[PDB]
Amino acid sequence: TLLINQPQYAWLKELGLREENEGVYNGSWGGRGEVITTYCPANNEPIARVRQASVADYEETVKKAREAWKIWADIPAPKRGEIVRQIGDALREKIQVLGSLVSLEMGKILVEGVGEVQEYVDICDYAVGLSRMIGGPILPSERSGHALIEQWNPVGLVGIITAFNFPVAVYGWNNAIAMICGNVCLWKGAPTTSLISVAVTKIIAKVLEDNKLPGAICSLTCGGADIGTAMAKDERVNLLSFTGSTQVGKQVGLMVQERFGRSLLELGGNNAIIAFEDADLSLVVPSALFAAVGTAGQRCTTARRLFIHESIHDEVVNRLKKAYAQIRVGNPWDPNVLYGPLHTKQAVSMFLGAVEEAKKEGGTVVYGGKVMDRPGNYVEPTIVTGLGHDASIAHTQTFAPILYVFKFKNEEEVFAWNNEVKQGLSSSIFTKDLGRIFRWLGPKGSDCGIVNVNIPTSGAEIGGAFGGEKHTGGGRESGSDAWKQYMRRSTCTINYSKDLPLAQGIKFQ
Amino acid sequence: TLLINQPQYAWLKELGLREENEGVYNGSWGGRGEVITTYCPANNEPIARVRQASVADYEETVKKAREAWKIWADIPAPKRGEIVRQIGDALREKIQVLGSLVSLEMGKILVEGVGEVQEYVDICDYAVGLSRMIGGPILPSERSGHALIEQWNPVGLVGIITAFNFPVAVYGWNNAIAMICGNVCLWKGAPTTSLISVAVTKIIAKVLEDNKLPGAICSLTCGGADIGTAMAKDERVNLLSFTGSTQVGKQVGLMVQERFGRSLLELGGNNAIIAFEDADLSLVVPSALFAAVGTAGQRCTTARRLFIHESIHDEVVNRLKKAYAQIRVGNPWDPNVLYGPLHTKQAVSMFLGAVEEAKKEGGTVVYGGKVMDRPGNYVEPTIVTGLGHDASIAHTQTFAPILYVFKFKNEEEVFAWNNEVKQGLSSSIFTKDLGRIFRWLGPKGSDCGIVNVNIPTSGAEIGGAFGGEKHTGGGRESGSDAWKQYMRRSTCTINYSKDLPLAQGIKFQ
Amino acid sequence: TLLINQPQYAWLKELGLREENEGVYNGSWGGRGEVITTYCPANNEPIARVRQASVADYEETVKKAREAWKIWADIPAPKRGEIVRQIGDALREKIQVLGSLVSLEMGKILVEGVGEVQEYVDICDYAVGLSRMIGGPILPSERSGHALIEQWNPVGLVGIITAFNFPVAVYGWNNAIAMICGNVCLWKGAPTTSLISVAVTKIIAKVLEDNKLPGAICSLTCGGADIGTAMAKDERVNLLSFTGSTQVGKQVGLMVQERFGRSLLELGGNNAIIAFEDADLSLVVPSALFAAVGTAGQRCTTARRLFIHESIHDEVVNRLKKAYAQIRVGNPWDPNVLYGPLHTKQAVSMFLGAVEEAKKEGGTVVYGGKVMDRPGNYVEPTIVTGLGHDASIAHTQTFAPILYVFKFKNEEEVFAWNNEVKQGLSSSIFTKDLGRIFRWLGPKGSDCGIVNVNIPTSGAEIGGAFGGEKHTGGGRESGSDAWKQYMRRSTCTINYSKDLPLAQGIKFQ
Amino acid sequence: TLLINQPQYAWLKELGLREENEGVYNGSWGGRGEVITTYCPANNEPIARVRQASVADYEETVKKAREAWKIWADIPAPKRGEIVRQIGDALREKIQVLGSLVSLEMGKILVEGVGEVQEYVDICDYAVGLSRMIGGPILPSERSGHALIEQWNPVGLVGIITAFNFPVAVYGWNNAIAMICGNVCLWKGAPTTSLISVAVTKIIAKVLEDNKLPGAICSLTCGGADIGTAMAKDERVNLLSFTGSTQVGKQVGLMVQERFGRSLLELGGNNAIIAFEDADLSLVVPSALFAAVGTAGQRCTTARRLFIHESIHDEVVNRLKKAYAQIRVGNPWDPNVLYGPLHTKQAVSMFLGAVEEAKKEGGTVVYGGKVMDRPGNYVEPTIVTGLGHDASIAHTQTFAPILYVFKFKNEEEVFAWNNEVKQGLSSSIFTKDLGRIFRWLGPKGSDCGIVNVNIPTSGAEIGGAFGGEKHTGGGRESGSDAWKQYMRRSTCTINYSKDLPLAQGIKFQ
Ligand SMILES: [Cl-]
Ligand SMILES: [Cl-]
Ligand SMILES: [Cl-]
Ligand SMILES: [Cl-]
Repeated sequence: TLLINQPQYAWLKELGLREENEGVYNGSWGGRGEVITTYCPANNEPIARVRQASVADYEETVKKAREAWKIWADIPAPKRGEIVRQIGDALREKIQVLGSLVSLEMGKILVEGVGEVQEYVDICDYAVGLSRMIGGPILPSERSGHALIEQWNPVGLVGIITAFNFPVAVYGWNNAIAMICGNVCLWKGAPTTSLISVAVTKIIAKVLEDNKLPGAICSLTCGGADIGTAMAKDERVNLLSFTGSTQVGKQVGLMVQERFGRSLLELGGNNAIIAFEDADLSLVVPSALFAAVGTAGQRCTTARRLFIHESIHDEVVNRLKKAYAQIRVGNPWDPNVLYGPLHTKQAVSMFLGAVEEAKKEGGTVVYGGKVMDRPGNYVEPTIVTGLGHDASIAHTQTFAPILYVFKFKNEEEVFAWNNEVKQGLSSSIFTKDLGRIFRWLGPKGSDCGIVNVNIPTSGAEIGGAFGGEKHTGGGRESGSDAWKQYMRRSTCTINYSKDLPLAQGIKFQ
Repeated sequence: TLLINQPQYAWLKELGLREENEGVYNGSWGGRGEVITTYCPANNEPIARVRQASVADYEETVKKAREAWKIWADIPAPKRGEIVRQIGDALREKIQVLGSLVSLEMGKILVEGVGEVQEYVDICDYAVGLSRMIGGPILPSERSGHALIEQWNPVGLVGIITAFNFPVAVYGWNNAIAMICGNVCLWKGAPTTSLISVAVTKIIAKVLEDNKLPGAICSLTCGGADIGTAMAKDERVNLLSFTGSTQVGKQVGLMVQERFGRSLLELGGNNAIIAFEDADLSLVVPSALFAAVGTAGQRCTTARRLFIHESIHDEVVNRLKKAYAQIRVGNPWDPNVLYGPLHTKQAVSMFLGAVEEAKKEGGTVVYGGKVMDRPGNYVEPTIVTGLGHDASIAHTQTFAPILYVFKFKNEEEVFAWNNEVKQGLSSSIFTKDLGRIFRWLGPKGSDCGIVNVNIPTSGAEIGGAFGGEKHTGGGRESGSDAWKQYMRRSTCTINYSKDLPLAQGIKFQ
Repeated sequence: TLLINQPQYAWLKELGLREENEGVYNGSWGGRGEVITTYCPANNEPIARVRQASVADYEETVKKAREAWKIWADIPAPKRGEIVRQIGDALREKIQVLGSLVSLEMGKILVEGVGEVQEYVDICDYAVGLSRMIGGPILPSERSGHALIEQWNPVGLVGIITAFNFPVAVYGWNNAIAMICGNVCLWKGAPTTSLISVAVTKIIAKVLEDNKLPGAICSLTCGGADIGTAMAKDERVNLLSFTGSTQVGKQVGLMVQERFGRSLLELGGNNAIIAFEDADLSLVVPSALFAAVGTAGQRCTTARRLFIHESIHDEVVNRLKKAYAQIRVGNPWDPNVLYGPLHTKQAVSMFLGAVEEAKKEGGTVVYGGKVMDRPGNYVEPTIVTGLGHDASIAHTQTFAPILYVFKFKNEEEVFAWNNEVKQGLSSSIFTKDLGRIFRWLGPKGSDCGIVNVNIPTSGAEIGGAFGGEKHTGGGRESGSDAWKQYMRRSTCTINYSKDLPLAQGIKFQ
Repeated sequence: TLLINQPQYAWLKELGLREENEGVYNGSWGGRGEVITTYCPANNEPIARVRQASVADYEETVKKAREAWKIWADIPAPKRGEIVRQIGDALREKIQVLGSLVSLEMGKILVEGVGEVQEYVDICDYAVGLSRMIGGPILPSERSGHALIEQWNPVGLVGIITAFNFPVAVYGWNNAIAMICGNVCLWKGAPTTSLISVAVTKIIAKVLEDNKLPGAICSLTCGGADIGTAMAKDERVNLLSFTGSTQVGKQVGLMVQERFGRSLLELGGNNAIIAFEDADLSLVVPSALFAAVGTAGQRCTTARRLFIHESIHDEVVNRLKKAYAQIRVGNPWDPNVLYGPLHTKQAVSMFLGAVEEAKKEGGTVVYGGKVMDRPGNYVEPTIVTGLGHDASIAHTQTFAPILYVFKFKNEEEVFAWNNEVKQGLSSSIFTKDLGRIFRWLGPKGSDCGIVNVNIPTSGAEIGGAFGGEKHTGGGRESGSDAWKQYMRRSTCTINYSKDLPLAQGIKFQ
């Protein structure tokens, strides 16, 4: 009855998964909390069970994590980098079966499941070199006989709360950077990707244990809102990296600020692609299709708003319709499929609610709009035209493959329309105009954290910092100097001279 | 009756100050809120009056600032730097009278009032060069035919709330950096230093007007908590830099987080000096005195906790008492005075309460402890021995010259005691031991933002970032890459190739 | 008979110039070498006289500068920056008269003479902030208990040899950076700009004297090749910055390399403008004209080669001919003048020789080509068509306003033709094509140190490093991390632990 | 007769070595030059043969490397990093056999031979992250509508000449950095380590072939002075990295300068350890011993001058003598052996010549001084006292384990004595004094490129730049921004606005 008990899914055992799995790791495996069963969204069947963290589990894990930090922080950063290099290799060894698990439990297609693991592998190899580079400048003091140095030190315990839609890579970004920076980590993944969290944690735990290091360096406490709220309120959690909905991130941001902790927020996106009249349409059409329907439209960076200049709107919409019709639907592990199921049955219903609401606001469904007549959580990728850019349904993030299409005329208004929504994650223009490109990158251009040209709103690489502005929450992950959010800066002045301050007419001995 | 009407203080008119001054600037001068009279803390005489901002004044100023930003953001950064260079020159022109006004209205001694203006001048000169340097890296994309650029753009309107104790330098740090970064500024200074705020704004306004720039680039709205709260809640204020008490700053941080704004918080300090057995006592004793009694103990970085190794505790305390007896107290503008009044009568009351509480918690006043019987807000610089390091009064920041002295035996405990309070601004050890110094700078060392060796807790220059950790709020001002808090990062990918994404079995047109 | 003795030129006295001037400064003024008279290239009249450095004067000066270095290197970098800041202010105060002297003695037009002084003013303002930033990273050692620091220290004495065409700015670039980096400077300018060198040195001297610093920090030894060769061979000259011809610079590089010294070489350019078919012609023609005839074609960055796509070649040449006819020629101090004389009569002879050789190799003079019939060194700006891109006369740098125009068809060949010359300083393409622009900036694009797009070859500002590749010598001046050429890097490891290396079975004590 | 034919050395075959080996690789293997036989310095026995490069071999290989560059430079740097990551793994798999070959052919002890391979492995893992970081800033232009970006591009062909004493790591440092920077490499190793150069090249060649890349990206032309001179004179060799004697490097540097090429010179060292009176003698003695006799005193960073304060001179020499007597001598591959043979028979004669000359100059041999009566090139590690610090024998770099010991009294003279030699590679002081340490790191301290405190002159790590000053040639390898030497900087201004230059009263159309 459980997928893991059927011979067809015996590969799950290669990740150390059993029918019932421990969802707490702190050097020891356990879990006295509520038992949840996660389901395969492609067939609505249960996969296996995870025993989540009780309050006592969480309490003991923080204490073990903070004790482990005393050991971990004393390990020189390049040697911490060597640990992270071995994690990358351990992910490389399991990339296919781990990616299959992402496809099975979360529901994205196999290439994206493996691709998500590869992103973690890449950030590991990146972090290895970074582990020899993090630090600050030695600066020229204005004072004779004084040295002035900017030091960076770990903040301590980094709590990491992640979402269902990227159940490996977001944690991996946070883990690899926090680790080389000398922090310990506590992970609370999405409950519906609990098997993924356990499996990832098993791979990391082995590297840590094989190197005679305390496992609490990369702790796991599977749970839901209760555990995440505990982390948000916990003074022992020095940095809380949160990836999830804007609604919850706001509450997490407030709870962390209330205690003068640190938060790193990666919240919703409502991402726009803008196509100008001079754009290469043979580039626009595939870029739009893949940015809209990739991962069944459940990416933070999924394209939700497509603005097309009036002169090319009908052509681009028509070319998208003909292209949508060829999107191959099926099981996410079959390599022929580009499009899998939504993550939950609730999401299917929410998809239908949004299509209906779009119709109520005057939009026309020119393609899709319906649930597919097959098992699982499959819906048609959908294109809605005729809404005004200020339509209410278009200002909501719905994790469904619905692309709202708008007309525009001039550059200034459509830049403003890109910027008018509350999120500020990703954005793209398609144009050949040199001045427009640099204006888009400038202070009167895109207000988002990811600002792309002739490439869609999706697919960012690790070399750059990843994150958004406005209600997207402002945190950054992965590249550039994002590592500084995982460390505390100190400005340090060393007086090494024999000089004595001026007496100022006080007679000292 | 007003000091500015007496011929003795005619130098005040050199700052353009009159009997009643407008406390709103946005290109025009005004102020329809309550008229405030500010008093000289050395003799309680009224200096002059300021008409503060009403709600409508605030509203118009924000709109005018944001209109001005549209112009200011288009001016190339080095040219904005040129503007900041002229601000520095205009301050140099008035440095003596302006520093005299700081001594008169705030009450710190003349050399510090002048020095605070110099600090603003210096950050201006620093910002000139920085205006040709701000930016991010061009990074090697992993994709052929793609450029990968990290861009920085202004956040927009920078609200700056400052405190009484540095009524020039804190604003200046924020202003010079925010300006070269392309932001407009709105200043709400402390009500009791309103004349300083007006006099500084008159200097800047002239520079802006002479350069045919809208004055709202450096707007002023004098007011109290009501205006400060309006700024924290105002979505048009993209960054709120708040310098003040931890209690108010916590609410400021929460209100800004509530609306997904940005805050830069510079809050309380509870700064410790630690003297080890190998310390050069001829360095310890004067460093401790000046760090404790400087600015009448009213710096954020004032030394409030003195840990002395048991072997040298009595000697250092005795030598400290004998040096305290030689502190020259008087009017802060008089040439040989080292110690002036507290800023307000409420501060005198807070001083008396803290001294009372210290006795109730088991402390002994071995020097000072009393209000001085003279005109003005003068209190004796005070030394308290015998409290436990965890006494509650020692864990509170009181903006009064009270130095709590402790014994210690070993390095590990005293580092933990440095770190055990909620504040985390500045810290200092005095020792000759090389290993101890670098442990102090390391992950098990001081948890503060300023970590000093053989120099007191007020050693900081503009080249380094200024700010603290934990309840000090986490913001940084002035040097290093502190400028990044005033800008928004974007990770920009430009596909410049003619390449078309992979079909993935869809036949495009 | 000397211009400085005529009442119309009495403004020369505002620079401290007299009928006979000392050309050696090392704290005191002197000069026992040959007396040189410099002449005005607009009318060949003598201006004033300068007593150049004898060899003994050179010996005395190097010794005084090196003693002064002991003082200067102990001054904190930001305080050195403060000195450089006052130098900027001192130049700002004399900008008009000094700019007029540049126009008078060197012969460039007044607006460019004034602008050249402004460049020195600007690098001063830039260096002030840089003086608080120079340094290296603190790196995380792989060894426990070890610190790893990259330090930068002055090299000592920076010899600066400059050329006639930028007799202020090149020295100023080298001076301001070397100074904040803790070096002393010894300047040997071009003999034909000796008055300018004295005037600049008099301005710097007063600042050093007013700040009680040894004047030898900015030493001057006016002389010709003999003094320059001693500097190249002098082991006491730790860094030799040389700006001049490739022929001399090659010998300078070899002499400095022979003694394992450091050289900074800024040699010839043979700079190309390339206009593609899609270029904005209303942008091309003015940019080309001004880049070719600016400073009478005597800039290191002067456009000497103009490649035009076949489809627009004839049109652009015709529009360039029609625009050249409007070039206003006259005395460089006269208002409204765009074009002055060549610097020397030898340059007149070199111009005519190049024009004749161009015809002898098959070129057609389509505009200009002749000496002007008027006093001074006036030649007509010249455009030559019909030569092959590899014509020998076109591959020589002749500091004369002769523009060689070529046809091209394809991007690859014309990129190759940009790169085929021995020099490698500046280069420019005019185009709208996004892919072409980034290829131009890429590894298969321009091989030059300055690579510009839709702006001519003289588009340089101080924020970036300035210099070229190949036979241009490879040095960089002014911006970016160019300061590192004036400093020596050290990689410093501090073991602060009590740890003792492994005995390796040796019985120690 | 050949060691490779004896069964004990059958492990050599795991590196692809046979009795006679090809020493030219450019995608194909060959060698038409003279066949060289390399000998084991531990027993003077021949190991195997390598066919070196003829002139035609060199010509063909350069042409093939320059063709391969066209492909390699078009590969995005992070993908180039992926190749270098695989080189690191391929080295890891063969680390034992390769390290053993270093011991066999070069003669250092096994743990150091293995350690040299690890340094290559580590720079690879480092470069993987660095390959996502190399680049320059985008800078704020002073011109509206202009972008200012600093680009870095490969120089092209990086010629790499290495020496016998570090036959793997130096090439590896240059190779890994040059590769991620987009250059191709041509390697000419030391003739007497030809088998090592072949073995390393076979490992890289397989990685390149398995990745379907042209093998000439990492070309090899084994040879002696003739090939090296050809590389120094070859304009197709864009950068020549030369590691070797000062005598040869000076000539190489001049040849490269003659053609306006780029050189990176890593030449002789004459490195000093200075022990002050307050030094931890239990730290001084082992550190000195290992730095003098490690690698039989054949490191570039070997300690050759030991300055000891007169108060502890006699004690330190005695403890060093008693410790030298316990050095375990034997075959370098034998476990627990700390001291092996000199590299050649010529080195034995040089050692003897140096000892006699040291005695001739008044030095007293207090330990060693004689050849060991055993097979191989074994000489006793030697300590010489009684010389003046400026003794001629002490100012020569002799690649022999001779430690010259001097007395001193004061810090200033001994810092001056450190700096008085022509080399400037490594240096160490041993002291506890805080002020002295920072004076040592400062402008009046060590003039060397490596400046150490409480550790010997050896043991550089990957994170920092490695190299020296003065006659050491000035090049840097490995860490920090040393990668910039393998690339060319361009300062790029893009005008993206529709603005037209100022007419300046010319009537364009
Ligand atoms: Cl005392
Ligand atoms: Cl299509
Ligand atoms: Cl010993
Ligand atoms: Cl025209």
